[PDB]
Amino acid sequence: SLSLIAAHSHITGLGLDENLQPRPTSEGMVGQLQARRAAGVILKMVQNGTIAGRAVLVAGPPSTGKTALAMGVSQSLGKDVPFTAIAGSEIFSLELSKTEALTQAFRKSIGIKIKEETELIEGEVVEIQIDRSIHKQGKLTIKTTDMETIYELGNKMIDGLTKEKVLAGDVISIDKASGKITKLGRSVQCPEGELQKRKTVVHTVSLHEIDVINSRTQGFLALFTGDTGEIRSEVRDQINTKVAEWKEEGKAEIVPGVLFIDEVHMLDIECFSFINRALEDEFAPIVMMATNRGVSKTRGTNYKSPHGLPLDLLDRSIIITTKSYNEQEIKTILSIRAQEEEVELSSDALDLLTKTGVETSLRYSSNLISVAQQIAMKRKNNTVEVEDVKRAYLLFLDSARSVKYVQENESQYIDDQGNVQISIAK
Amino acid sequence: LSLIAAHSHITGLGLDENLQPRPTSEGMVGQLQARRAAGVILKMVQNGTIAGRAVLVAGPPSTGKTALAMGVSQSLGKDVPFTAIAGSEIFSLELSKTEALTQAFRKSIGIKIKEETELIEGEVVEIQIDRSITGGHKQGKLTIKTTDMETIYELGNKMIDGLTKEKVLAGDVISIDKASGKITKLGRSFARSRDYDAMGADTRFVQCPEGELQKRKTVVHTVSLHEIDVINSRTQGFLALFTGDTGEIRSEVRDQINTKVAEWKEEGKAEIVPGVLFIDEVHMLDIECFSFINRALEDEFAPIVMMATNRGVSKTRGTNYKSPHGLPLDLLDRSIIITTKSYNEQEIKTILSIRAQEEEVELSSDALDLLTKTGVETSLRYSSNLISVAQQIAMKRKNNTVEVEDVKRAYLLFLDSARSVKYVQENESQYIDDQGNVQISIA
Amino acid sequence: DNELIKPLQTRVLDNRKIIDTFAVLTPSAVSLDMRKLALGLNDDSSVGENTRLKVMQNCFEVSNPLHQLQTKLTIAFPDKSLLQYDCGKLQKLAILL
Amino acid sequence: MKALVEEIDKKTYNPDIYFTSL
Amino acid sequence: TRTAAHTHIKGLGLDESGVAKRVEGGFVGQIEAREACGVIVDLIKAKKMSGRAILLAGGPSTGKTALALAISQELGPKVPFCPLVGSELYSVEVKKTETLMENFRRAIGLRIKETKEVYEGEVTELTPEDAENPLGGYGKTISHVIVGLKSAKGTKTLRLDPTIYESIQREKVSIGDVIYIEANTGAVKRVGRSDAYATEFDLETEEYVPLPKGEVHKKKEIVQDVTLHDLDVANARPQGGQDVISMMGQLLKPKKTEITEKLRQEVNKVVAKYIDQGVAELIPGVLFIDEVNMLDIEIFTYLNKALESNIAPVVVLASNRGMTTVRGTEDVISPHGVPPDLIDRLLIVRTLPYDKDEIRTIIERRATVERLQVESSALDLLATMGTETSLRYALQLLAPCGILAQTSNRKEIVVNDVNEAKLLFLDAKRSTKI
Amino acid sequence: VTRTAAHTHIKGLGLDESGVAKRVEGGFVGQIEAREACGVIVDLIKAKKMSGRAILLAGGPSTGKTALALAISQELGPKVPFCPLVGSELYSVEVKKTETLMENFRRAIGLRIKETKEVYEGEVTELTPEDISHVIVGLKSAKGTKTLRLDPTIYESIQREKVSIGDVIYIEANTGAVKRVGRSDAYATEFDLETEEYVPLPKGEVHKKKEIVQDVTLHDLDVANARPQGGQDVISMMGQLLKPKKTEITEKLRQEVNKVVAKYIDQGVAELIPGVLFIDEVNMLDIEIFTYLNKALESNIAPVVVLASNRGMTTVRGTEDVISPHGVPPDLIDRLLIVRTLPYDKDEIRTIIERRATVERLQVESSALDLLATMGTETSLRYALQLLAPCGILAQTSNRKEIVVNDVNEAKLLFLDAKRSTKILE
Amino acid sequence: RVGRSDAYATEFDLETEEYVPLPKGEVHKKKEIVQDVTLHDLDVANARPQGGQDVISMMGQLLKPKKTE
Ligand SMILES: Nc1ncnc2c1ncn2[C@@H]1O[C@H](COP(=O)(O)OP(=O)(O)OP(O)(O)=S)[C@@H](O)[C@H]1O
Ligand SMILES: Nc1ncnc2c1ncn2[C@@H]1O[C@H](COP(=O)(O)OP(=O)(O)OP(O)(O)=S)[C@@H](O)[C@H]1O
Ligand SMILES: Nc1ncnc2c1ncn2[C@@H]1O[C@H](COP(=O)(O)OP(=O)(O)O)[C@@H](O)[C@H]1O
Ligand SMILES: Nc1ncnc2c1ncn2[C@@H]1O[C@H](COP(=O)(O)OP(=O)(O)O)[C@@H](O)[C@H]1O
Ligand SMILES: [Mg+2]
Ligand SMILES: [Mg+2]
Ligand SMILES: [Mg+2]
Ligand SMILES: [Mg+2]
Repeated sequence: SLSLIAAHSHITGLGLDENLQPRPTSEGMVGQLQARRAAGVILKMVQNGTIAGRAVLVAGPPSTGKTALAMGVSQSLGKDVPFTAIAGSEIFSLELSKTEALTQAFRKSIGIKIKEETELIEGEVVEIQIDRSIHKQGKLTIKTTDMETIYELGNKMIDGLTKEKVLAGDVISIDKASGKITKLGRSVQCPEGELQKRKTVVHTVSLHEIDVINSRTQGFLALFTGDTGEIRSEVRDQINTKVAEWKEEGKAEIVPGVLFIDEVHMLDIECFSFINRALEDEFAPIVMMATNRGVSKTRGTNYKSPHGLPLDLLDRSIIITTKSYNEQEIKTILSIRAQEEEVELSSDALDLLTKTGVETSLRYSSNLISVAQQIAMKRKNNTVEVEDVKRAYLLFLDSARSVKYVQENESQYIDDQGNVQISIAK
Repeated sequence: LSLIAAHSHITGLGLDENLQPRPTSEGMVGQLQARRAAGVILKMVQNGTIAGRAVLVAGPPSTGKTALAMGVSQSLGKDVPFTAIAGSEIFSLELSKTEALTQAFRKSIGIKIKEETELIEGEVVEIQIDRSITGGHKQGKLTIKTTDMETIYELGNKMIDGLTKEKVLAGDVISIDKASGKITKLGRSFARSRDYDAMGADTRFVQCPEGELQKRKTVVHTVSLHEIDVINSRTQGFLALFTGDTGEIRSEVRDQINTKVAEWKEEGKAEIVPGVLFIDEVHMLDIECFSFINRALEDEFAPIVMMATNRGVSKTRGTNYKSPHGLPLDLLDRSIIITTKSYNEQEIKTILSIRAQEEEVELSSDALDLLTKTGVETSLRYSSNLISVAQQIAMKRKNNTVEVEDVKRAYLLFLDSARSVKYVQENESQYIDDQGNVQISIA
Repeated sequence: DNELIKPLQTRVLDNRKIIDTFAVLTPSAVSLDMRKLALGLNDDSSVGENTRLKVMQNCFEVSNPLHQLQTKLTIAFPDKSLLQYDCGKLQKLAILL
Repeated sequence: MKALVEEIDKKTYNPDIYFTSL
Repeated sequence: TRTAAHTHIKGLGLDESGVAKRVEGGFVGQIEAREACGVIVDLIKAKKMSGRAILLAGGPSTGKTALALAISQELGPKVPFCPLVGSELYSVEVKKTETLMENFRRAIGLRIKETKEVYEGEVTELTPEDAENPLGGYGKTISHVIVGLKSAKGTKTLRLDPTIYESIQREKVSIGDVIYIEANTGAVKRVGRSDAYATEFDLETEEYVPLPKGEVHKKKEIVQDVTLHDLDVANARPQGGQDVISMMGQLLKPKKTEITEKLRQEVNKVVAKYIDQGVAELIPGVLFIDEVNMLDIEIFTYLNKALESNIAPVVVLASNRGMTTVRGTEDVISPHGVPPDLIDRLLIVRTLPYDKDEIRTIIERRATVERLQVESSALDLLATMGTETSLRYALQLLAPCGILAQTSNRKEIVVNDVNEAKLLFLDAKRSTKI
Repeated sequence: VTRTAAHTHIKGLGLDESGVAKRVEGGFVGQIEAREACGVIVDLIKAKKMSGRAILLAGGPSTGKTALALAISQELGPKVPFCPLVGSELYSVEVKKTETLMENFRRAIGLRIKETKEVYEGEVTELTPEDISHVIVGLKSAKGTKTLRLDPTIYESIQREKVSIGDVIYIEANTGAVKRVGRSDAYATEFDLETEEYVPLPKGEVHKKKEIVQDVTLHDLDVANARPQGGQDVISMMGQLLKPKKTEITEKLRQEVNKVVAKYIDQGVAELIPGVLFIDEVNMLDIEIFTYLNKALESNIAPVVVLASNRGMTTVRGTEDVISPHGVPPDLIDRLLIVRTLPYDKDEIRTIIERRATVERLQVESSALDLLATMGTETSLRYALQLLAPCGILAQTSNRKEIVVNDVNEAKLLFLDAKRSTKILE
Repeated sequence: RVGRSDAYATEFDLETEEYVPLPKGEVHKKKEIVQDVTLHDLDVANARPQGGQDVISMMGQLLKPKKTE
C-alpha cells in the first residue's frame, strides 16, 4: 500500500499499556490521557464483541485530536475488523435516501467471516497428452519436490485445460471442486510437498456486501460502481436471519466493527431520528461521532442543541471530551511531525515553531515545516534554521493576520453586500 | 422558413467603410453611438484574434438592444456562429448550470475542415448488370458520356449495388463520388421510350454536362466545438447531438479536444472561426453562472459574449444584495458596456414606416402621424402591434389603405398597459387581489 | 413522410463522413474483462450456460449502426494529410504530379 | 489474462491433439 | 349527448363587413371582445405574421375561455389549436423552457397535398413479350411484361417496362391476386386475393378482399396534417426494430429530452424545401395559455425571447387577476399577472361583467342546450340568484333542478324545484357564513 | 496567426535559481512576495512527498490570483496534472457534490506507465471459421506470412468491418481492436470504378512489438474499472449504453485501484506524478463541500489543492450566521496557508498595459498609454486592459497603425465602465 | 441437475464434478410445502417478474430495481 504522507501518518496506535493506562508518548500519540483511556475502553468493548449499539461522542475544541483519536483507535483495532469512516456530508446523495445511506454505512461496519475448504492440487506440470475421440482421452503429469505422477483426465477438465492453454514446465494450480485454474511462472519458487493439499480459505465480507450481492443478478458490481439503490427491506431481513442461522450452525462468525462519522454536525434531524432506532437493534455496530461546535442549531431544525444534536441522541451516547494542548505537548507533536516528514529541525527552530503554534495554531506550525524545508533547500542547507522558519512565516499568513489585513483594507475586498472599490484611485 | 417577426426588418448594422453609422440603413434607425460600438465589436469578432471579451448592452425597454444584436448577427452572416440564448434556458434538469453554460459557450466556436473530392459527372449511355440467379457473383459495366468524352467503366460489387439501389437508367445524368460512393440523380436527358406507366413524368429535361468527366471539387465541413465534444464524449454521443441527453461531458474530453484542435490549426488541417454568444435577459442567471462566466472568459477557446439588461439596480439572483445592473461587480469589471437611449418622435415615426413596409401595410400620412403620436404617448411596440390590426380592420372595410378611422377602431378594440391599469384600479372588486379576494356577483 | 421523418439510424448512416473526420478521442484506460462482466456473460457467472449462449448468439446476429463510431473511438489512426505535413519534398511533389 | 491472438502453424496445429512437454 | 361548459359556443357570430350581433353563435353581449377576436381571427387566417400576443383580461365568469373557444371554432379544425393551462408547463422530466418550446412548435402546422396515379385490380394475365437482343448472344430477352387487371366496370392491359419482374417476385403475386402498382414509382403491393376465389379452398390463412371499384386507373389526392412537434419527435426517436439502439430504447423508458436546435433547424430546412417544391403549406395556429398568472418569471422571460422567433404562433393568454405579484418575484407587482416586459409586447381585450338581462338570456340558452324546460317565474328567480351570487352557480344549478323535477314526475322546472335545489346545494358565500 | 487571452503573456513565475523574483520577468510585474511563495509551493510539489497540502491565494479583484495559478501550472510543466476548476462546477445533477470533488481530486494525481503493444498487420489470405467460433486468419506481408487463431470477439469485429480476402487489417492483440485499413494494392486495377480505397501491402514482419509510455490519471483507472469504456462488439455497446450516467464510485474501488497502482510502482513499470487541483472562486462552495474537503485533505494520496477567493468577512453559503475571513469556514482555514496578493500602483499598471499591448501586436503612443494608465488607475485595471482592442480597431479604421489619444477618447465615449453606467442609471 | 453420484466419484482421478450422494427415500416423494408470504411480495413479483430468457429480459434483470408506483 504505497502512498504519500498524510496528516495522521504518525499515529500508529493508541499507546496503551496492559492496564489501559496511556503512556505520555507512545505509538505516535502525545497527551490526551483521559481521552485515550476512554478510547481504550471503547476499543476493548469492540474487541469483546458482546456489546452492540453503543454511540460514543468525541467532542472538544478544534485541533485537539478527535480525528487523531479515531485514527489511533482504528490502527490499534487493526485489520480483520471493519472500520467505516464517512464524513457527515457523504450521506446526502441524489440516488440514495439519507436513511438508506446511513443503513448501508451501518451494515458496512459489521463483518462476516466465512470459511471455505477447497481441494486444490499444486505442482509443476511436466507433460500433457490429449487425444481425439476413440469422448476425449487425456493424461497430465504433475511434478513436485517429492512426487511425480500422471492423472487421468475427464471431459470437463480437458476442456478447461484447453481453454486455459496451459504450457509445460510452468507451475499450475487446479481446484478439484470449482475447477478453476490459476497459472504461475516456472519454478525463486518451487512446489513444496504433496500433490493434493487441504487448506481452507477464509472470506471476509460485510452484511452490506451480502445485501448488495443478493440485490440483483450481478449486484456485486455495485460494490464498486456504487449504483446499489435502496435495497428492499425483506432482503435485509433474509440476510439477518441467515446470518443468525449460520452463526448457530458455526459455519460463519460475525466480527462487529466501528462506524465513524467525522462531522455529525451536518446530519439533519431525520438522520438522527433514524440513528436513534438503528442503534437499538442487533447487528448495530459502535458509532463514533466527532463534533466541535459548542451549542448550535441542528440542521433541519430552528432550535439550538447541546452539541448540534437532538437531546434524544445525546441521552443514548457517552461523551469523551478532549482538552487543548500546552507548550510542551505542542513541541513534542511538532517533533513527531518533523520526524515523519523527514525534516531535521534545529533546537531554536523547534522552539520558534512551538511558540508560533501556541500563539496561533498547531496546524499552522505543522504546515510550516515542509515550507521551511523547501526554503532551506533553496539555500543548499540540510538542517532547517530559524531564518528559514521566519521567511516561511513572512511568506505565508495565518488566519489571524489575514483577518487583520482584511479588516484594515475592507474596501478592496468584496463584502457581504457585494461592494468593492477596485479603483486604486479615489 | 420564416415569417414576418419583430426583428425581420433589419439586415445589418448599416455602417459605412469607416464604421460611421448611417442615419438609416439596413433597417436600423438612430442609436448612432450604440451602432458604432456594435460595429467595433463586429470588427473585433471578424478579426478573430481577441478572445473572451464580454460586452453588455444596457438601456430602457424598447431601445433596440435585441435589434442591435440581430443587426450584429446579420452583419456576421452565415459561416460565423451566433448562439442566441435566454437566461431561463440555462436552468435544466439533466445538466448542471455550469455544464449548460459550457455547452452554450462551445456552440459559438466553429471548426472548418476542407477536403478535396473527385466527382464523376455525365449522361449515361448504357448500363449493364449481369447477375447469376442463386449466385453471388455480379459483373457490370457502364458507359457514362460527356459532351467532349465518353468512356466505359467495369464495376465492382459495391458500385453495382449502389447503382441498382439508385435505379439508374440510360436517360439519367448522375454524379458519382469515388470516395463516399453516393449516387445523385441530377435529372433526365430524354424520355423513357413511351412505356405505359410513367408516361410523361420526365418532361423536365436537363442539359448534358460539359467538360472533363472526372473533375476535382472541394468540400467544407463546418462543425461547432460542442458537436465535436458530444461526438467524442461517448459512443452514443452522436445520437445525443439530436436527442439531447448529452450528459455532463468529462473535463478530460474537452481538454483533449482543445489540444487536438490546436494541433489541427497548427497543421493547417482545420480553420477555427470564433463567433458570438448572446444572452437575452442575463439578469435571470444565478450568481454561480456569473462566477463561471468570469472564469470561462479567460479560456483561449472562448467566444465573445454579449448580454442584454434593462433592470438597472436590482437584486442579483442567488444573493440578497442589489447590484448595479443585476450583475456582480466581478463580471462588470471585465465587461465593456454599450448604452442605448430613448427614441425621438422622428425616430419612432421612421421605425413605424419601416415596420409598415416590412408588414406590407400601406399607411396614409395622417394614419402614420396618429400612430407616431400614440407610440410616443404609450409605447413603440404598441403601435407596431396596432399596424397589422389596423390593416385587418381596413380589409374588413374593403379598402386597400389604412386611414385614421381604422387606427381609431384598432385603438378602441385593443388596449395599452396604462388603460388596462386604470380600468383595473377603477373596478378592483371585479379582479382577484393579492390577498385572494374577489366579488363575483354584481348585486 | 419517409423524407420529412428520418430516424436516428439513417442519420448515423448518412453522416458517415462527419463521423470519420471528427471522431478522434479514445479511452485512457480500458479493461477487457469488464465488457462481459457487466452483462453477466462471463464464463463463471450466475446466469445459466444456455441463457448465456443464447444471448451471445443473439448479440452476434444483431446489427448495430454505431459500429463506425465504436471503431473510431476504439483506435485512432493518424490522418493521411500528416504525411504531406511532415515532408516539404512530398508537398511540392504533390503539385508537380 | 487471456491471449486473444494465437499463432498457429497449419501443418502442426490441429484440435484433435494437444501436447506440451519439457 | 354530453354537455360540457362550452357546448353552446359555436362561434363569434359576426357578419361579413359588419359587427357582432347581439345574440348569435351562443354568445350574449361582449360585443367589443367578439369584434377584437374577429379581427385577430382574420389576422391568423392571413398567415403572414408570427409571435402575435393577445391577452384576455377580465374578471371571473366574463367569457374569456368562451372567447378562446370561439376563436378555435371560427378558425376551424384545420388550424392547429393548442389549449393549455399555465400549470402544465411545470414538468418533472424536462425544464419549463423545453415544454414551452414544444407547445410553441405544436401550434404550428403543415399540410401536405400529394397526388398519386395508381392501377389496381385482379391480376388476370402475366406474359412477357420476347424481343430482339441488342447484344445478341442467343439469349432470351423480354422488352415488356404484360399485366391485365380487371375491376368493377373496368379492365385494362398494361405493357409495363421489364423492371417490374423484381417487384412481382418480391411481392409473390399470382393470378387472381389484386395488386397496387404506383404509376411513376414502379413498385407493386398485393392487398389480398379476390373474393371470387374464396370458395376454392375451405380453409386459407390469407385474407380475401373485395374487388376494387371504378376504373383500373385511379388518381387520388391524399392530404395529411402534421405539426412541427410531430416531425421533431419523429426525427429524435429511433425507428423501432431489431437493431440494438431500438433494443436499449425498449429497455429504457423514453423520457422527454431537450431536443437540440440542430434537429429543429434540420426539420425547418426540409419543410422549407418541400414547401418551395409546392407540396406543403404552412399553418401558423394558436397557442392558448389559460391562467397565465401561474407562470413563473423564467417562463415569462423565455416567452419574451420566443415571441421574436421568425416562426411562432399566435399566443392567447387569459388572466382574472388585477394587481398581483408575479410568481417567482418578491416585489414585481404588475397588471394582471404578466410582468411589464411581456405586457408591452401584447394587446389587451377587456371582458365586461353582465347585466340581469344578459344573465337571464345565457341561462335560458344553456337550459335549451341541456334539453330542459323552465317556467318564466323560475327563469326570473334563477336570474335573480345569478345576479345575487354568481352566473356559474345558476348555470350549474340548472341540472339538479332538472333532476328534482324529473323525480317529481314533472317535465318542467318550477320555482319549487329551484328553491329545493337552493336549500340542498349552498353557494360559496352561504357556505362561508356557515 | 495567434489568439490572445487573459493570461497569454504569463509564461512563468520568473524566479531565479536562488528563489528571489525579478521585478519584471515571465510576464509578471510586481507581486514579488506571492511569486516567491508560489515558487516555494512549486518546489514542494516537485518534491513529490506530501499529500493533501492546501494554500489559499487571498486578495481583492483584479489582483493576480488566477495568473499566479496558471504560472504555477506553467512552471510545473505539462508532465504533471493540473486540474482547473470553479466552485460552481461542483454542483452536478447526475452525482452528488462529494463524488465530483473526489473525482477531481483523483484527476489531479498523475501516473506514468510503460506498456508493451503487440500489433499484427498484413494482407488477409484466409478467413476460415473453426467450425460464435474462432476464426483462422492468414496475414501476409513483404517480409513473411503468418497464420493466427482469433477469439470470437475479434471474429465479430472482423465480420462487422466487412473484411474479405485481399483486405489489409490491423489487429491490436492487447485490446482486441480490428481496423480495416483498405484493400491491397495488387487488386487496384481489378475494376475501373469501385468505392474501395486502396493501400499498399504492409512492410516489415506481421508481428510487431513496441514499448510506449502513456500518461494516465487515477480517475482514468477508476472509470476503467467501474464501467465498460470501449470495444467494437455488440456486448460492449450494450454494456455501455446500459447504465450510461455517472455513478457514485465507492471507496472500495479506489482502495483496490490504489493497491493496483502500488503493485505497478513496486514492479518499476510505473511512476507517480502528484499534481495540483486549482479551485477558483472557492466562495461559491457550500458548507458541505468544505466539510468534505476537510476529510478529503487527510487522505494519504491527495494533490496540492490551491484555492482562490476575492471576498472578505463574507458569510458562508449554506450557513446563515457564520462570518468567515474569505467565505471559507474556520475549520478549513486552519488546514490552509494563505498567500496574500496586493493591489497595484500606477507605475505597475502602466507597465502591465504596455506589455499587454505588446502581446496583442498593438502600437501605443506614450501619451495615449499614459492616459490609458491614468484611466485604469481611476476606474479599473481590467477596464484599461479591455479598452486596447477597441482602440486598435478604431485606429485601423482611420488608416493609422499606432494608437493615439483621440482613438482612446472615442473608445471611452463608446464603451463605459461600471461606475459610469451606474451613474447614468441614477 | 443436482450433480454426479458418489458411485462414480473415482471414475476419473481429476475431474470437475460436484459429486452428491444418492437421494434418500423413494424416487417419487410427495411433499406439502407451506410458506408465509406478505401481500407486498406478490405485488413485487407481479411488478417485476423474473421470467423470460430473451436478451431484453436479461438486460432488464441486470438493471437496478428502482421502486415504482
Ligand atoms: N357572452 C357569453 N355568452 C354566453 N355564454 C357565456 C358568455 N360568457 C360566458 N359564458 C358562459 O359562462 C360560463 C363561464 O364562463 P367562462 O368563459 O367559461 O369562464 P371565464 O369567464 O373565462 O372565467 P374564468 O377565467 O374561467 S374563472 C361558461 O359556460 C360560458 O360558456
Ligand atoms: N502582476 C501582474 N502582472 C501581469 N499581469 C497581471 C498581473 N496581475 C494580473 N495580471 C493580468 O491582469 C488580469 C487580472 O486577472 P487575474 O489575474 O485573474 O486577477 P484575479 O485575482 O483572478 O481576479 P478575480 O478574482 O479572478 S475577479 C489578467 O489578465 C492577468 O493576466
Ligand atoms: N494526541 C495527539 N498526538 C499526536 N498528534 C496529534 C494529537 N492530536 C492532534 N494531533 C495532530 O494534529 C493534527 C490535527 O488534528 P485533528 O485530527 O485535525 O484534530 P481535530 O479533528 O480535533 O481538529 C493531526 O495531523 C494530528 O497528527
Ligand atoms: N434603432 C432601431 N432601428 C430599427 N428598429 C428598431 C430600433 N430600435 C428598436 N427597433 C424596433 O423596435 C422593437 C424593439 O425591440 P427590442 O430591440 O427587443 O427592444 P429592447 O431594446 O427593449 O429589447 C423591435 O421590434 C425593433 O424592430
Ligand atoms: Mg477532525
Ligand atoms: Mg430585447
Ligand atoms: Mg377560464
Ligand atoms: Mg479568478
